[PDB]
Amino acid sequence: SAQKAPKWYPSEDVAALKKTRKAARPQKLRASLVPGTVLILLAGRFRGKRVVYLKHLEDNTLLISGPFKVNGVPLRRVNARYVIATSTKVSVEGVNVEKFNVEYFAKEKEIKAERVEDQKVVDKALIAEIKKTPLLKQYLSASFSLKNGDKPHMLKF
Amino acid sequence: VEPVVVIDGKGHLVGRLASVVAKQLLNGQKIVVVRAEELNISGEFFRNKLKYHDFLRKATAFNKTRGPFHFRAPSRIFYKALRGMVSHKTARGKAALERLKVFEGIPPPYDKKKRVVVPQALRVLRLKPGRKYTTLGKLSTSVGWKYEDVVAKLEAKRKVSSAEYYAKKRAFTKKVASANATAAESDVAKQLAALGY
Amino acid sequence: ASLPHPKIVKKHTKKFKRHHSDRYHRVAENWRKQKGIDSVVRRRFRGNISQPKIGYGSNKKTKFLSPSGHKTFLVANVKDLETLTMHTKTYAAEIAHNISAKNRVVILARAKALGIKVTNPKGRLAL
Amino acid sequence: AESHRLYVKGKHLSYQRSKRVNNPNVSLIKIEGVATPQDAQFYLGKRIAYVYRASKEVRGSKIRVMWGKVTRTHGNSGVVRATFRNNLPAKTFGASVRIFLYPSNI
RNA sequence: UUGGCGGAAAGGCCUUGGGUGCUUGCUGGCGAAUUGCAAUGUCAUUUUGCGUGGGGAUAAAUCAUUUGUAUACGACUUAGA
RNA sequence: GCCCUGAAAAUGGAUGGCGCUCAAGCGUGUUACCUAUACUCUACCGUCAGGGUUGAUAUGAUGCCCUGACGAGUAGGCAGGCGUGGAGGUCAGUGACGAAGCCUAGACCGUAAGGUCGGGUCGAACGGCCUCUAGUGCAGAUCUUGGUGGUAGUAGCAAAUA
RNA sequence: GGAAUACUGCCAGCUGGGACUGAGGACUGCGACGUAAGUCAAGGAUGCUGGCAUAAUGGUUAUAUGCCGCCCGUCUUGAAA
RNA sequence: GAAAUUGUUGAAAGGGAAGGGCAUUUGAUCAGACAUGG
Repeated sequence: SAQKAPKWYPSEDVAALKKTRKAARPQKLRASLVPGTVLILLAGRFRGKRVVYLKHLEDNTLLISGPFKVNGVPLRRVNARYVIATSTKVSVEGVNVEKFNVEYFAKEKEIKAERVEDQKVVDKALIAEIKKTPLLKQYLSASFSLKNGDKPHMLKF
Repeated sequence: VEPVVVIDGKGHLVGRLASVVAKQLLNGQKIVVVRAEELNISGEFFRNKLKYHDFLRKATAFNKTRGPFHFRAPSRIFYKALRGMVSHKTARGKAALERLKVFEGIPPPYDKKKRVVVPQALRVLRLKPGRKYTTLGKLSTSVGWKYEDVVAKLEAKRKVSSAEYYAKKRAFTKKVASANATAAESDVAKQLAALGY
Repeated sequence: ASLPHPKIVKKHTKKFKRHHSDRYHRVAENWRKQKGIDSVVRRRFRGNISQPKIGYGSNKKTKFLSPSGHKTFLVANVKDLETLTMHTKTYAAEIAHNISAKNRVVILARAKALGIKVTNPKGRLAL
Repeated sequence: AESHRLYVKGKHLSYQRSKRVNNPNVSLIKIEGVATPQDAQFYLGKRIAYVYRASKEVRGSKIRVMWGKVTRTHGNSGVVRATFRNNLPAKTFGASVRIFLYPSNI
């Protein structure tokens, strides 16, 4: 033989884990994140866009809108840590918004007629409330960017 | 925070200016120093002419052509100072100096480019009053710089052109600040003022 | 196709080449420890070649494992191949260099049959 | 919007180092506009990228990125310590670098 | 396109007149999604070759030979349609 | 007290260099900051120590397992291993359908000595494990023998009339 | 005469940002919160989501860049000499 | 049919030696993957 056979050999029994003691407790957002707050998206597909916070979905995410007929962003998930939350803010009393959860966004190309409809539902009330304050609508459609001699660490937003 | 920085050499102290400039390069800042002839050294003329001569007697004993080189012109006198503060024999050092230009007088492109000053190297901010000092040009011309008078003649001709230029400019900003008077107190004026502007 | 095992950490992947092996042909890369009296390497001055010491030893839990997760086993034939029958997630087989091409198809056959992983198939292989 | 920038300008100054020994595992960045360690505490954790060109296209681009993060402050004047997923080339000592605004905890 | 001005490396600057694109100075009508919660999404200017269509121009230097104001050898100075 | 005089040497030169004058100099004080193979917590290697466990209970009792501490090293001592020629025993071991050998900024294992594989070349033998044995491991000795370089197309190939 | 504040010190007072680590692998221990069944951050990480295919990633190698590195062997108090 | 040393081909580097160490850029090369209804 080419190699003398080993005298032990392990066991191919793959063991089970010890009862792990980690337990998911809810995530409390930071104070500046109240629903209706104008957000700045700092990353991804709609970075730079100014956008309206709506709902803290159960998978930690922030329901966003923008809204669509204002700047192009649809109802959309967005992570809190890639967002600047401004001081400016619209109301959201007259926006239903309960039908939207994780499963609403569940990956079950096309563009569902339910999604396009819900958009116009939710958006209608927002553009309604947005339009009272002058130049707010304008603002929301302009994109955010740093200028020469901006210092994020001091600017207020 | 800028493409290229043009520094009006006058009123600066050589070594203090050299140290701040030589650091800009190692950070990527493209530097171009001008009017190196009106550059200052603390300590009056005789000492620095004595010091320069103390540098002037050093050379390879068997072949002066290879021992220390003594560049006389003010622009290169300062360039001596700077390079001594950069690790130039290394590639990184080479590249840093390759971000720098030093000029006696202000020759073309920069002739219409705003020069800036370095306070921490500005003599009048750094020197104690009553202390004697030196004018680099007067020094260099006393150790073999053949062109103090040429740069002098040109600079006069240059400052004359600049004079009429600034006069033109001063006349237009007038119109702008005299055609503002109307818009000075409109609604949008008070509108702007509310937010700081 | 193999047991759990923690991420293999290798600690010092580089060779340890005998000092000046890179200086004179006559001196082999094969590690050899300097004995010399003033020697910088022996005296461990900053800037020189590191010498193999025991602190570099591999994790017992991952020691002797290849990327696949098995320890390899030198196989000469089917009898040898067959020792790894119960230990299919633990060991891999390596067909000896001197094993003839035709025999290599037979060991190769029997391994697939038994599910033993082979490290050097495409061995003495036509096409 | 001639401006599109959502990052703060930066410069790669050095590796961590003593007088005569360096540590390529840590990098020192000057952040544009930061002047004190109390300011530089704002950028702690933010993402850095060093962006460079190449000849070989990979995913259809000749533009490449080295990602890393701000980890702590350095010295007394806003300079900051950073570690990247790999380690910045050192050829880049003087090159530009990008400090982003995420993770925001604004 | 009408006038000027700039030689320190001017190689840029002022100026006349219209033409054309935009114009967020202001008021409307549309579009944006599904790039799926960040990762990869502005293309910069160097060179060098080739592909076209227009304008344009139609040489020298070296070896060899020759001189001796030159020359160790190269080199240098001559001359040859 | 600081400053000045007293204060003269041979290549050109040294507060380390630049350079510095309400210092970037001298005396004193207060904060902040940079950084060692040291200190603190943690993973892993090893060494030492203490302890648990073959009660029927498959494959390691010189074994599995738990815990704590420790790690500089010439001359030098001991230990555990790596490799070589030959010997007894055993894999009814590899092999002309390719042994041994050689080449290979190809691959894998070992902290290392080393081991293993692929490809190329090759052509008659050779290996693993348990033991036995020694004419058993080289970079040096103005070491031995042989082979080969730079020097170098170089010194030179000019006495004796042509 | 009534205070406040600084300085110093204690709190088994509350809390924001950043960093490195996640060894272990059924249960067994000491606890905590609950009237409770139960639950927990209590003898070592889990959950959710996404990304990678002639690709992410890692190994080696060549080069470049930053810092660093004198020739071994030897006798010697002392060798790069 | 080894090495020293050599020709050719190919890639690369080279401002008074070359070679080494830690690190990464770029280039070349090499990997481990393996199984899920048609």
